[PDB]
Amino acid sequence: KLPEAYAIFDPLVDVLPVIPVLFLALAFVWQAAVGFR
Amino acid sequence: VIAQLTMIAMIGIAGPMIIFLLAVRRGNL
Amino acid sequence: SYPIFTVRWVAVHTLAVPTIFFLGAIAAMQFIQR
Amino acid sequence: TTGERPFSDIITSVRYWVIHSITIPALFIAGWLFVSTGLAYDVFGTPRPDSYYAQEQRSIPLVTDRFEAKQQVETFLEQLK
Amino acid sequence: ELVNVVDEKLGTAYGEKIDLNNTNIAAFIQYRGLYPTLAKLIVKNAPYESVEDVLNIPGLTERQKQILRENLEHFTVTEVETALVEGGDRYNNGLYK
Amino acid sequence: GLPWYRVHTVLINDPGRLIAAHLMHTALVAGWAGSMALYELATFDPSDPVLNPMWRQGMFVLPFMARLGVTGSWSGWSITGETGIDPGFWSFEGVALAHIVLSGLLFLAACWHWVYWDLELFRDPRTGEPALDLPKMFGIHLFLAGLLCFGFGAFHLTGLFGPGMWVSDPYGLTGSVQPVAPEWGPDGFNPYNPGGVVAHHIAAGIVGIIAGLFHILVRPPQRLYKALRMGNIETVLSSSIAAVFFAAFVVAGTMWYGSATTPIELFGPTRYQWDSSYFQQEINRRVQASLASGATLEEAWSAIPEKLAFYDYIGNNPAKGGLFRTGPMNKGDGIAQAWKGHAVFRNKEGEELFVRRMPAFFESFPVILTDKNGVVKADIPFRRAESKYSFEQQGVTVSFYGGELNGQTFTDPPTVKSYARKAIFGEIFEFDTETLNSDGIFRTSPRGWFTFAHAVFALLFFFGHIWHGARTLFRDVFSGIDPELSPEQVEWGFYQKVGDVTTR
Amino acid sequence: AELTPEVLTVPLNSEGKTITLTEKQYLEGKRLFQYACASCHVGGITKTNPSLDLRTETLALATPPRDNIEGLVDYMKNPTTYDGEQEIAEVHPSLRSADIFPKMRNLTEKDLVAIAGHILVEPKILGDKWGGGKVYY
Amino acid sequence: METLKITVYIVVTFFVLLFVFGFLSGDPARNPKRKDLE
Amino acid sequence: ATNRDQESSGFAWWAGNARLINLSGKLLGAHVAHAGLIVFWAGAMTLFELAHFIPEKPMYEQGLILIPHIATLGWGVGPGGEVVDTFPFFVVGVVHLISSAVLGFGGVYHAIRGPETLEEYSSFFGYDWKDKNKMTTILGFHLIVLGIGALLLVAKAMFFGGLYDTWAPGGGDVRVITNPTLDPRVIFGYLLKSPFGGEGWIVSVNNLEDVVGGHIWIGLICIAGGIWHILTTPFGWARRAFIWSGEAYLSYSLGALSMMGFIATCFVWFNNTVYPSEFYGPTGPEASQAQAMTFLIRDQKLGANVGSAQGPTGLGKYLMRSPTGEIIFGGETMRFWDFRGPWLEPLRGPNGLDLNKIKNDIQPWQERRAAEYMTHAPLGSLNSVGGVATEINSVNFVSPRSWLATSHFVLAFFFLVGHLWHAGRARAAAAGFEKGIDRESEPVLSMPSLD
Ligand code: CLA
Ligand code: CLA
Ligand code: CLA
Ligand code: CLA
Ligand code: CLA
Ligand code: CLA
Ligand SMILES: CC1=C(/C=C/C(C)=C/C=C/C(C)=C/C=C/C=C(C)/C=C/C=C(C)/C=C/C2=C(C)CCCC2(C)C)C(C)(C)CCC1
Ligand SMILES: CC1=C(/C=C/C(C)=C/C=C/C(C)=C/C=C/C=C(C)/C=C/C=C(C)/C=C/C2=C(C)CCCC2(C)C)C(C)(C)CCC1
Ligand SMILES: CC1=C(/C=C/C(C)=C/C=CC(/C)=C/C=C/C=C(C)/C=C/C=C(C)/C=C/C2=C(C)CCCC2(C)C)C(C)(C)CCC1
Ligand SMILES: CC1=C(/C=C/C(C)=C/C=C\C(C)=C\C=C\C=C(C)\C=C\C=C(C)\C=C\C2=C(C)CCCC2(C)C)C(C)(C)CCC1
Ligand SMILES: [Ca+2]
Ligand SMILES: [Ca+2]
Ligand SMILES: [Cl-]
Ligand SMILES: [Cl-]
Repeated sequence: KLPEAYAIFDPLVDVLPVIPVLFLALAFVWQAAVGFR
Repeated sequence: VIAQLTMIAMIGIAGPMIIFLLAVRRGNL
Repeated sequence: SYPIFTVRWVAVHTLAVPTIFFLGAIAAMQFIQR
Repeated sequence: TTGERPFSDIITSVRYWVIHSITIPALFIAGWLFVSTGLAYDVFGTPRPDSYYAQEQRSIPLVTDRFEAKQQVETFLEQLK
Repeated sequence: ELVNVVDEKLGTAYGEKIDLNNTNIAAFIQYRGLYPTLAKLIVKNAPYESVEDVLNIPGLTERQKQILRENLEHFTVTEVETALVEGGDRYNNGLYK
Repeated sequence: GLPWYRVHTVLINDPGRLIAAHLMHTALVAGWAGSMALYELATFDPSDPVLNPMWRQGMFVLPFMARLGVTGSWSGWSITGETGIDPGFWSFEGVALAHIVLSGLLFLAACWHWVYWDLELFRDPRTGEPALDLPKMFGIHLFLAGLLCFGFGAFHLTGLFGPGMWVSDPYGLTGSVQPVAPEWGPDGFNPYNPGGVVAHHIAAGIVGIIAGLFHILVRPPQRLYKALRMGNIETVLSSSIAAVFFAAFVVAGTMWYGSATTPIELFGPTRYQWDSSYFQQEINRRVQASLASGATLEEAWSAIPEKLAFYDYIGNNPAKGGLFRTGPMNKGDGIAQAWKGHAVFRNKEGEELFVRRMPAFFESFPVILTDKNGVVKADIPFRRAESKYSFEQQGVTVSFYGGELNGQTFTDPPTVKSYARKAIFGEIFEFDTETLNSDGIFRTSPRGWFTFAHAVFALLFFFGHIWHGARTLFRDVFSGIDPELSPEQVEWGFYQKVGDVTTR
Repeated sequence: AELTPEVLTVPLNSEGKTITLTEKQYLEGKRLFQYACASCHVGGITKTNPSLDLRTETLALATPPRDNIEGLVDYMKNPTTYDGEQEIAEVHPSLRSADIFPKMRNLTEKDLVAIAGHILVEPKILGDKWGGGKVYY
Repeated sequence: METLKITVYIVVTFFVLLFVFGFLSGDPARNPKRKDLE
Repeated sequence: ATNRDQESSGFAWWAGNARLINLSGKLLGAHVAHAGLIVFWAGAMTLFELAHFIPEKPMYEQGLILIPHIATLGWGVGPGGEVVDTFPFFVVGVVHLISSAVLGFGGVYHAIRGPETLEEYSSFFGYDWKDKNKMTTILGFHLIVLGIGALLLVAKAMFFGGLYDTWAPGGGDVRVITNPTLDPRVIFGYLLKSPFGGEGWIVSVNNLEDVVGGHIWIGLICIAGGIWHILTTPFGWARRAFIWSGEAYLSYSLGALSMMGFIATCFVWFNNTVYPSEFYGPTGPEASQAQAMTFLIRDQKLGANVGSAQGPTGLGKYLMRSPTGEIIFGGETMRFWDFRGPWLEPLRGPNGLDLNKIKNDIQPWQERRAAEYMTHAPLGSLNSVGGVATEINSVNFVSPRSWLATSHFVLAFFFLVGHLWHAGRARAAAAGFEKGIDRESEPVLSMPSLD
């Protein structure tokens, strides 16, 4: 567990590691917005 | 479980939000 | 300018309405406890 | 092209999403309720988690007679008290 | 005339009871108080001419002698079968679960 | 020139040499029939229709001769086991000889039609080009086939002018060739009813005559002539191949499941008779009936015919063979000599024990004995160290009733185990394994080989059908597609209807 | 079939007393078993000593008897060989050896009661499968 | 067995040196178009 | 928008980053933002692990891969690898996660706002791929940076608390390394050892002195090479040997990273020194050996004479000889006789496993360890069901060694594929036919027929 003071942030901490994958997904949203030119 | 889904939705939306904002303001996409 | 209900429309639909419903049933299932 | 409307025009139109923001969730919820009300079990004859065995039994209710199979199954269902 | 000696031995008391001279040690788990201490002493001090000879094993406690007497009815002895006792098979006979 | 796989296409516009080729083929097939019959007669032992019938001996054409009434040899024996019978000319030998002669005559005719291919008969009187009027030919041949089918049903199968057909009891104990009356009620469509076969041939024969007359007299609709390319002989090839693979799948099916035309005395029992323990049930019924009439166990079991006991044995199950396990069943388990009798297993308490039978699926199977209620009492353990059910622990014994071993009891565990091992196969037999150097491995019967060959050929002929249907319907493009093909015919939205240029 | 109160009713002691476990207790028992025991005792066997299983009859023939709640809890505090002769905490997980078996460190009395309950109830459900090993999978 | 060992070691070394010096011998220039890659 | 479409750039969207080859500013952006992604992952993953960490449960039972890395460095752990303080893990995670914001900031800046090319902005930061000297110079800077990092490992080991030593006398513990191995015969001796069984090349490093001294050597080598490359330009033979372009250098780096990936796979699968089993779980060999140990112990307790116990095959049921005669565990684990671990070595004598030590000297802690490792063998399903493929659901376990070996084999392999792809493409492009054959000048048409 995280130090007691940080406990309220457990749910955020649970989700953070996944964020880098969203960047790959973001590349496609972006490319979709410029029509894959 | 609700806090996790809420953080996911804010972070997940942030990207498409950046793209949408730039598309709206004729940004350098 | 374009027709709406085509043979294509029928085909798309018979493959789509069932899957939407099915997926919703499956998702219902994910919570069932023994 | 074949004469029907391009998919991209349809799925990028407002009308489409007006229709389908209604129709898609409706079907999804209908499926959900198909399971959550337990109707799926009744329609297909699938055992619920408490209807595989009688309390003490450990023998599979295997169908053993072709032409009295229906009756065998019904009997199996009765023995679940 | 060729005979499988283990199968043959199953037709003796070996097939009905714990044979102190042949049976693998895990069998002693079948009855209260025999495993592993007494089981070990029994296997270690085999073979026995008779069941009651198990009582003469050196260093036994009175409690141990008691348990043995209570379980003599579950024991037997037959001739040592080389095939069952070689290879240390009485301690591990290649059978698990 | 022509690629190797197209050499026979030279016959397509050569009716005379096509006829010649067919004659040669027919000669080859008839010669095969004669040769096969002669080899089988040269190898067949007729001395024991009980435990060494033809189907144990890898006989393939002999059962088909037997099926239609050829049961005797010029040498004096019959397949039903009679002596001193005079079968006349139409013994197995007479049939073989007839087929050989036929083969030769057909060969000569083939030579004639090959040399004299250019007959005026084969030319179209208008164009002077070679031409066959296939629809009318169809009418003629259909009519002829009808007459033959009818005649076969009405005279041969009825016994009105002919020998009849092979028929038996439901357990294949007393089979013989008998006249069979047609069954005109719905049981005529029961596959196991021979009368149905007779009524079939009479009625379908008449229908063939009528439809044949129709096809002689009535020309094809222009629309069907055009659609099915009825001027192109390869269409006939295509549909004939389709019909033929259909028939082959059907005979494969009736061979595997059994029918009145696939009797177990000619082809062997089915796998399903083993599956349902059909003969075991009949044997037990007869034994119980014997015991109820006051017979001893010994007497009751001794009254069971050896042939019936022999049917209740997995080595005669056609689903126990191997693709490359070649030859007669006798080459495997041996030549059956005698029933040893029924083995009854008992434990030291005297309870009767029953050996669990081997299902067809299993090349090998454990030896497990249960009481009447299926509770395990004995087995042959793999691991011994924690064995609880060994024959030795349970003092299993075996007593035999009926057969060679009638009245004997064995108590020594090796022998009892040996008989239990044999009991997994059902009733236990003594075999001659020396005569044929039998290797002890089950082989299938002619039922199995027939079924295999015909299911495979039927399946391949499905490809044949597809191929020639394609060649027929796409003749115009089979050297390739139009060099000046309009990209507009292929791009979408140019024609409302695909291919149609008048829909721009 | 259902997980009835009857099924969840197991011997509390060797004297004829039973306890009825709650569904929550059973699920907790399964969870704690997975946590502390299943690495060795998956399905009721013992991987580092397959001669000894967790079948009820076997626990019943252990010394002292282990086919009840009190016996199993005691085993979890002070484990012995099958005959009771030597104490084996030093090579077996227990409260007594929670220093060298750290997964025992936070197990409460209630936890041990739950585990014991899982161990006695499981065979009533799974039958021969429990302690049966691969033969019965 | 030592002799076989030495023989194989020498053979292998010989071919490995062929491979290495071979690819060091102006390999980029050995193509049908643009040769000046240095 | 300069070059960002296929018509201008010559590259389709799916090869979009190839548009970046000669735009040093946006390319710098890409690199920095990516480094941001890596650091971000280290941080977030560390904090996730810590948030999920139950300190009394073994790490390897909890799906941890980063915390074991921090622990191996001596942070947060004491005797037997027990967790005494979780705060250093928290620090590592937090500091990475905070640093990733910075890298991300610079990356986004350079990628969308900063100068698209750097050459006109600055002659120091600008570069031409075809400029061999500038390439070796930047290469030199990075070599110096890596050398420094290796010396940071040395520093941690020697001056800042030491490293976790599984081999520490009296049991595994954090230990300060005061006498790192500097003898080049040992250090490069590792580089000259067979990669095959019982040798295992660098994967065989089995003591922290060798690791640390090795990092002293790597540190100095890297700094010296960095200086070398800043002060030199490529010799003629190298000029004629290589293709000199961005994609080519990329291909070289891809081949290198593939190789390193395979090495890491073997390292985490076999080595239990820099990957302590206290943190990562037993190795496959370790757990098999542990099984043999476990039953040798059980059966010996029952009275078995394990040295003389003949197995079904004729080989010793518990103990046999290796092909060079060493006494080794029997059964299938005969293959794993090259295994070495602190729980087993006290039973080892000059001739291998010592029968007298086995009879008399096996301690309860050894039995415990063998049982634990035997029952935490690195076998499990993709859905993390622990044990053999036929095991029933019950145990939630897949060893970290398996996750890291499998992951890094997959990555190393695809990186070999990448290497082939880019080396070949770089060759074709340098030679001028990467886009296809000139119809009017098809080389084969000017070649004589083969026959
Ligand atoms: C319908 C066809 C048929 C059937 C069902 C039988 C069945 C029977 N005959 Mg018979 N036989 C046949 C045709 C047939 N035969 C023919 C045409 C001849 C003349 C050569 C013979 C000659 C003959 C003799 C001489 C004998 C038999 C015997 C027997 C029996 C033994 C069967 C056996 O062991 O086969 C074994 C079957 C196989 C090993 C399967 C062969 C599979 C081939 C090799 C596959 C080829 C694959 C191919 C090359 C792949 C191409 C790929 C490419 C397209 C890419 C059996 C009852 C024997 C008997 O016992 O008589 C008393 C006996 O002695 N037969
Ligand atoms: C009544 C049955 C029948 C008939 C009359 C034909 C007739 C014809 N076939 Mg056809 N065919 C058939 C069944 C039949 N096929 C079946 C069932 C298949 C699927 C397996 C095919 C597949 C087929 C193909 C793929 C092709 C033909 C073609 C041809 C034509 C030229 C054949 C040739 O030149 O080969 C000459 C053959 C040889 C020189 C040697 C063949 C050796 C075989 C493969 C092995 C040995 C066979 C053995 C002797 C036969 C035993 C008898 C068997 C029934 C057990 C010809 C019109 C070809 C065609 O249309 O050309 C334009 C062509 O391409 N056929
Ligand atoms: C994959 C299967 C298949 C395919 C692709 C073809 C394709 C071809 N066949 Mg056909 N054919 C087939 C199977 C097939 N056949 C079968 C199984 C038979 C029975 C022997 C035939 C008999 C046949 C003949 C006699 C002829 C063709 C011809 C043709 C060609 C023209 C198309 C046509 O006539 O279709 C035929 C239509 C079908 C195959 C579809 C039938 C659909 C049925 C009626 C549905 C029945 C439902 C059923 C009653 C439900 C109850 C099920 C029950 C189990 C409870 C063409 C090359 C002709 C030819 O080659 O011209 C050049 C031609 O004369 N075929
Ligand atoms: C590691 C992942 C990665 C990275 C670092 C890059 C880097 C870059 N890509 Mg990309 N790319 C990627 C993956 C990646 N790519 C993938 C997977 C694809 C295939 C879908 C592509 C396809 C692609 C194409 C087709 C192209 C690029 C190009 C570019 C560059 C300019 C992008 C642009 O102009 O922004 C325009 C977009 C925006 C202004 C929208 C916002 C984008 C920002 C960066 C998002 C930042 C979000 C972040 C959470 C903010 C944190 C800030 C905080 C620290 C304060 C840029 C250097 C282009 C290039 O080559 O130009 C010469 C180009 O044409 N890329
Ligand atoms: C690979 C790393 C890298 C590189 C090569 C560059 C290169 C460049 N940056 Mg920079 N930049 C980076 C990372 C990097 N940046 C990051 C992470 C950020 C976010 C904080 C920025 C933010 C940034 C801005 C906001 C700007 C630049 C610009 C510049 C240019 C001029 C820099 C200068 O004059 O320094 C001169 C030297 C100094 C000012 C002293 C440097 C002190 C350093 C930080 C000491 C610590 C070094 C230490 C070893 C780093 C280890 C980090 C490691 C743990 C990852 C130059 C092209 C400018 C530009 O492009 O103008 C148009 C510009 O305005 N960059
Ligand atoms: C990432 C770091 C890095 C990189 C990319 C380079 C890259 C470059 N260096 Mg090197 N260099 C480095 C670090 C690095 N160096 C360091 C740390 C040092 C100090 C020790 C040096 C010292 C150095 C010198 C002294 C020289 C180079 C040279 C060169 C260039 C040609 C190298 C080449 O041909 O290698 C290919 C390698 C060979 C041809 C050696 C023989 C190949 C054998 C057969 C391979 C055996 C290895 C095998 C895979 C197994 C490994 C285990 C083995 C030890 C048993 C090249 C530009 C040369 C140059 O031109 O300088 C300007 C040059 O002379 N470098
Ligand atoms: C039988 C029946 C019949 C008929 C019915 C039908 C017809 C049905 C239909 C319906 C259908 C029709 C179904 C639906 C569906 C599908 C699903 C169930 C869903 C889904 C999706 C998915 C899940 C996907 C995903 C994945 C993949 C696959 C792809 C991509 C990737 C991913 C990951 C995304 C009748 C009544 C007459 C009578 C009797 C009975
Ligand atoms: C170029 C581009 C690309 C990419 C992008 C990127 C890669 C960028 C980056 C980077 C990144 C990486 C970003 C970020 C994030 C970070 C941050 C934002 C930091 C902060 C942190 C926090 C805030 C902390 C807090 C904490 C505390 C301290 C303790 C514990 C708890 C907590 C967790 C709360 C793409 C594909 C889109 C495409 C186009 C272009
Ligand atoms: C820390 C460590 C230590 C130490 C380390 C060492 C000291 C190592 C090293 C260094 C090194 C020393 C490494 C390596 C190798 C190198 C490379 C990797 C090579 C490659 C080459 C190339 C690649 C070339 C290519 C080709 C040729 C072949 C021919 C011609 C053309 C070309 C040039 C292209 C130890 C282990 C004790 C312990 C643990 C830790
Ligand atoms: C001419 C002359 C003569 C003679 C004739 C003859 C001498 C006879 C014959 C015939 C013959 C004597 C020949 C034959 C037949 C055979 C064949 C034709 C067969 C074939 C075979 C098959 C085809 C098979 C195939 C395969 C294999 C081989 C095995 C397995 C698989 C199968 C089966 C598929 C006479 C006096 C009559 C008079 C008239 C004229
Ligand atoms: Ca429930
Ligand atoms: Ca023989
Ligand atoms: Cl047991
Ligand atoms: Cl083993």
